[PDB]
Amino acid sequence: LYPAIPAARRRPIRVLSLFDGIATGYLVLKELGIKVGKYVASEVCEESIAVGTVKHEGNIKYVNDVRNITKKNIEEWGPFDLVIGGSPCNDLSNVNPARKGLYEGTGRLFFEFYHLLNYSRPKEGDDRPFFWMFENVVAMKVGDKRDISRFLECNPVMIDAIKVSAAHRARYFWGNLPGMNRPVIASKNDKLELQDCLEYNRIAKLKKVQTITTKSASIKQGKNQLFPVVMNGKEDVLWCTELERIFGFPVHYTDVSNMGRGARQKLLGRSWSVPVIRHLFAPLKDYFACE
Amino acid sequence: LYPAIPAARRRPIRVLSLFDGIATGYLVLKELGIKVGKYVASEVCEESIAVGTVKHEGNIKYVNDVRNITKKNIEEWGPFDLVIGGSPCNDLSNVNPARKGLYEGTGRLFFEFYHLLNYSRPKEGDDRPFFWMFENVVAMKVGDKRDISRFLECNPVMIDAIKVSAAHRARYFWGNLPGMNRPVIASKNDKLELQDCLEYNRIAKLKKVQTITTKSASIKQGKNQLFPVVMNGKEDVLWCTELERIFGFPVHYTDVSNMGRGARQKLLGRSWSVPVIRHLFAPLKDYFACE
Amino acid sequence: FETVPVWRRQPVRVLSLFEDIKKELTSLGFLESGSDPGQLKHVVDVTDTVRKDVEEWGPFDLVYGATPPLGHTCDRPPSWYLFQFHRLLQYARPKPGSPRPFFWMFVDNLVLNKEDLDVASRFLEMEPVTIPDVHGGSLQNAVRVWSNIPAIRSRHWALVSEEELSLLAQNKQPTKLVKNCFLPLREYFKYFS
Amino acid sequence: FETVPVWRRQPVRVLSLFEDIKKELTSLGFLESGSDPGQLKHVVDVTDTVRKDVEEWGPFDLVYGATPPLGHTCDRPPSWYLFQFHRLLQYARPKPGSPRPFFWMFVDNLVLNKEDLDVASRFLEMEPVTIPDVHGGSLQNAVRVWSNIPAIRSRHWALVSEEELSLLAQNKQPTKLVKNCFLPLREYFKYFS
DNA sequence: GCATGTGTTCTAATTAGAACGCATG
DNA sequence: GCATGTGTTCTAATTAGAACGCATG
Ligand SMILES: Nc1ncnc2c1ncn2[C@@H]1O[C@H](CSCC[C@H](N)C(=O)O)[C@@H](O)[C@H]1O
Ligand SMILES: Nc1ncnc2c1ncn2[C@@H]1O[C@H](CSCC[C@H](N)C(=O)O)[C@@H](O)[C@H]1O
Repeated sequence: LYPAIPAARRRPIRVLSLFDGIATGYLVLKELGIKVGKYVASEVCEESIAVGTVKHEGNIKYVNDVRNITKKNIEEWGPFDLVIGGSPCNDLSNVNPARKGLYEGTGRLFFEFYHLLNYSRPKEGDDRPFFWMFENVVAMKVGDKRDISRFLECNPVMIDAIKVSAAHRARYFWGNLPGMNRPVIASKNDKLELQDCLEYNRIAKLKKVQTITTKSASIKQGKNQLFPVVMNGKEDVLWCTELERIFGFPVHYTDVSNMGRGARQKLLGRSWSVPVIRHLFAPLKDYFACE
Repeated sequence: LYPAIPAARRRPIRVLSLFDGIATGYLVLKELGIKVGKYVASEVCEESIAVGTVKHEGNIKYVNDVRNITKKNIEEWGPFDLVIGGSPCNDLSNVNPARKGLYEGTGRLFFEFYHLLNYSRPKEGDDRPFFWMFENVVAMKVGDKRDISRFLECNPVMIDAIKVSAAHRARYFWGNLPGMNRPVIASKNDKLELQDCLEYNRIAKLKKVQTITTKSASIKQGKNQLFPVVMNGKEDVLWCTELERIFGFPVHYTDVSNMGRGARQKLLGRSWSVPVIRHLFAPLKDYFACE
Repeated sequence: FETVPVWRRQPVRVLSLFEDIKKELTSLGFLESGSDPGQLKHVVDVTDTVRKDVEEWGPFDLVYGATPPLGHTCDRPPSWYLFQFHRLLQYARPKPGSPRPFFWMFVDNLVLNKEDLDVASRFLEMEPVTIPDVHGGSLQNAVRVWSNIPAIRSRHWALVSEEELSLLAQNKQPTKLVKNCFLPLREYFKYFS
Repeated sequence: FETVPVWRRQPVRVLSLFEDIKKELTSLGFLESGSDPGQLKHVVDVTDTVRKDVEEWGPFDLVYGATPPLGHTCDRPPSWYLFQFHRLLQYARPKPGSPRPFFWMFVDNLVLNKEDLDVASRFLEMEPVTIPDVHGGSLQNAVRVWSNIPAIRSRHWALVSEEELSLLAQNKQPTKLVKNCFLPLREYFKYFS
C-alpha cells in the first residue's frame, strides 16, 4: 500500500483518462469532493466529448484518439496521479459472435492503455503515489483475460453493479486502487430498485433489469423480451432519464447534441455504473486535496 | 376593475386550461408562487400530457379532447377562477398556405373555448372574481381576428416575446386579466440574448432569433437560412435545451417520453413564451393564495 | 314554461336571422298587420352586431335561426350560421329571473354535415328533430330543427331513414315543414286573425 | 552507449524469442563453449512468462524478437509477437542506472501488415529499417528491423520501395542479411573463436 | 422593400427492431 | 439447465429537410 498523506501535503489529483467516454471518471471524482487539478481525456466520439465538455464546462482537456498520444505528450501533460480507462469491448464481449479478440479489431486498443500506462508510471526513485485502474467486461475469452492480466501484471476484481444499482453489470477491474477487494456496500442514495429510477406515474415490472447494452433490445427483459415498464395501463420501454438514473448518472446527463434515444443509449450502454466507480475511487480522497 | 381581496380572504386558484399543450399555464402559475388548488387540463396529445404529468407529478387533472366536456363537467369540476387556452393555429396562421380558417378544419376549435368559457362564467349575481385569457397567432386573417373578438366581446393586446425573450413571437391575447395593456418590462432573470440561452462552448451568431415554429426550418435564420450556432468552429443548429431556454421553460422540461428532436421542437413550437405568460398572470398574485 | 291565459298573451317580439319569416308568422297569426313598424327584427349579416345592439332592439320573445335553403346561395361556410346564431342567442336571453317564456329555434335545410351536426347539437344542448314533410305521394320538404319549444320535441314526427334523407339532398342537388312546427307557439302568445 | 575496451568486453547474454538464433550468433563468435546456458535463453511460447522469470533468468545484454518466417506456419496473430516482445522487453531492461550497454532488436519477416507496422513503430519508438539481400540476380530475401543498435540505424541500406517489397512477399508466397545486421554487435562483447 | 411565418407535404436519409450467436454458471 | 450478453447486420419503418406559399409592415 501507499503511505498515508498528511492533509496539508495533499495536492489536487491529475487524471489521465483513456477512452473517457462520457467522462464518468471525472463525474465520480467531482461527486466525491476531490479537487481535480487536470483531467486529460482521450476520446474520439463527437457526442461523447460533447457531453463531457458541456456537462463539465471545459475542465476536461480532450486530447484525441489515444494512438496519437506520444511519449512527449505524457510528460508535457503530466505528471499524472491517476490513469484510468476501459477499452472498447465490441471485439471482446461474448454478445458479439464475430468478436476478434484483443489482438485484432478494436481489442488492440487495450495495449494503448498498457503503453500509455508505463509512460505515465513514475520512474524508479520516485515513491510518489500513483494509481491506475482498467475496466472491461467479464464475458471475454479466458485467453484474453489471461493476457490482459499478463500485461498489467495484476489480477482483476469482478464487481457487479447489481449490489449498488438497479441493473446487472458484471465487470473486471484491474488496478492498484486502495481496497478494491473490499466488500461493496450500498449507500442511502443508491437507486437499488427499478421503481426508484422511474419517472412519476410509471410502474416497474422488475426489481432489477438485465445487463444494458448499446441496443434497445436489452431493455426488454428475459427470454420473452417483455416491456419493463407500465404507465397509463400500457406497457412501455425505459426512458433515457430512467436509464441515466439506473447507471447512477445525473438526470439529463446525456441530453446533449440533439441526441435521440438510440444515441443516448449507445453512450450509456458502454459507460460505467457510477456507484461502482465511486466504490473504487472512494479511498482516493485520502491521498489528494478535497474541496 | 377587479375588487381588491385581502390576503386572509384569498383562497387557492382553480384553473381550467383548454389546449393545455405542455402545461405552460401551470408552470407559470407555480413559478409565480400562487397556490394552484385545481388545474383541469384539456389536451389530446399523449406526449404533451406526458410532460405535464411527469414534470408536475400529477397535480394536473387531464380530462380529454375539449369537445367531450359537458356543461355538467364544468359544474362538477368547477368552480373555476381562471380559464385559459390557446386554440391550434395550424388552420389560422398565415404560414400555412392551405389553412382552412376559423370556421373549418381546426380553427373551429376556438369556439369550444368560447363555449366552455360561458359555461364557466359566474352566473348573474356572483360578484366573485373570474379571469380568463385566450391566445393565438398574429398572422391571422382580419376576418378571423374580427370574429374572435366578436365572440369573446374583447379586443386583443399583442405582446411580442422579443421584449423578454430571445425570439420573435408576436401573439394576440384576448382576456380580462388585470393590466394587460401595461408596459412589458424585462426581469433580471430573463434571457434576452440568444447567447444567454446556449450551452457551454457555443457561440451565438445572432442577438435574436426568428419566430420558432414546429418545423426545424425556423431555426435556420434569415433568407440565407444560416445556422445560428458555431461550436468548435463549425455551424450547428439550436439544441433542445437551448430551445427550452429561449422560451423560458426549465431546461430539460421536454426530456420526456423518449421524445427526440422533432417531437420536442413540435411541442415547443406551439407553446407560449413563458416570460410573456408570466407578465400576463403577474397581477393574479393579488387575488389568490400564495405558497 | 307554464301556460299563459288567453287574456295575458302579448304579441310576439321575434328576432329572425339569416332568413325572413315575417310572411310565415303573419300567416299563422303571430304578427300584427299594421306596421309596428316592427314586432319582428330581421338581420342578414351579423358579423358586426354586438350585444348592446340586440339589447337595444328590445326584449325578444323568440329567436329564430335558419340556414340558407339548398343551393349555391351558400355564400359562407355552413358552421358560420350556427356559431353566429349561438352568439346572438346568448345576447337575447333576458336576466336570469325569467319574466316570460323565452323561445329559440334553429332550422337547417339539410345543409350541415354530420361533423357540423354534432357541433350544432353540442352547442344547442339538444339533438335535432327532423321534419319529414313528405306525403305518401310526395317527399319534397325536409329540415332539421333544434328548438326549446316544448311541442317541437314532445310529440312524434314521422321517422325517416337517414340514408334516404341524404339521398333526397343529393337528388335536390314550406308551411308543413316548419310552419307546422310553428303552430304550438300560439298557446303562449297572442293570436291575430 | 560508448565503446568498450577490447579487454573488458564480457561475453554477451542474450534472450531470443520466437526464434532460435544460437546458430546465427555463434557463427559470428558470441558464445564461448558448446554448452552456454548463460549465453542464450530461448522461449517459443510466452503466454505464461512473468517478469520474475526474466529477472531471474539472469540479466540480459541483448533481447532478440523475430516473427515467423513467411509461411502459413503460425496460428497466432502477427501483432501477438510484437505485443509479447514489448511486454518482456520491459522486464529485461536493467535498473535506470546503466551498468553496461543494453540492446534490443525485433525483426519481421514481411509478416506484419501496415496496421501492425504502425503499431510496431509506435511501441518501439522508431520507424523500421529494411534489410535487403539482393545481388542483382536475386532480390528475394528481406526483413524489417526495429533496434537501438546504433549501427543498425546509422549505415545506409539498399533503400527499396514498398510495392517492390509487396511484390517480393507475393513472390515468396538470413545468413547474409541478418549477419550484416548483427556485425556491429561484436564491437561491444567478447569475440569467441 | 423584401423578408417573414404556433404548417403541410413529398422524398431521401436514417433509424429502430429483430434475427443471429453460444460458452457458461 | 436454460437464460444471458459494454454487438453487428439487414431490413422496414420512420424521420429530416426543402419546396411551397403570400399579405404585410
Ligand atoms: N482510438 C480511440 N482513441 C480514443 N478513444 C477511442 C478510440 N476508439 C474508441 N474510443 C472510445 O472509447 C470508448 C470506450 S467505451 C468506454 C466509455 C467509458 N468507459 C464510459 O464510462 O463511458 C468509446 O466511447 C469510444 O468512443
Ligand atoms: N380537440 C382537441 N381537444 C383538446 N386539445 C386539443 C385538441 N386538438 C388539439 N389540441 C391540443 O391543443 C394544443 C394547442 S397548441 C397550444 C399549446 C399550449 N398553449 C402550450 O403552451 O403549450 C396542442 O398541443 C394540441 O395537441
